[PDB]
Amino acid sequence: CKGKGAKCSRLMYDCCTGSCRSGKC
Repeated sequence: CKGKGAKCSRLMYDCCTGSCRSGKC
């Protein structure tokens, strides 16, 4: 997954807790 402050994506809620903010977990 991705930690809160990771380069997430709008189409990828890769963060462990769906923390993704359209690109920032």
